[PDB]
Amino acid sequence: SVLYNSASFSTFKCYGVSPTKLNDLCFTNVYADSFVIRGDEVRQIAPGQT
Amino acid sequence: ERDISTEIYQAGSTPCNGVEGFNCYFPLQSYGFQPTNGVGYQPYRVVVLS
Repeated sequence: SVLYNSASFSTFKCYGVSPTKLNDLCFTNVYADSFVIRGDEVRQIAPGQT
Repeated sequence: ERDISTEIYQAGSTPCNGVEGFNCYFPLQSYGFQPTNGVGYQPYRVVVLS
């Protein structure tokens, strides 16, 4: 929640789970998939694209 | 209660209305249903008698 209103990222969105609800919500496991792509390929990484 | 407010949903990082930045979508959207859709997407003239 401290990185949402930081205004230091180009694209900071959350699908399914609201970004204003992860401040006190428990999670079983959290994964991190770091990768570098192009500029127009950011919209491709979304639940419901091809 | 009737609400016809045409403001901006203020709940993201950058404060909306005062400035325009990020997470400031338009609340009043436009539907757009078409005859080639499913059964659950067809409109229904709901009439409530109070």
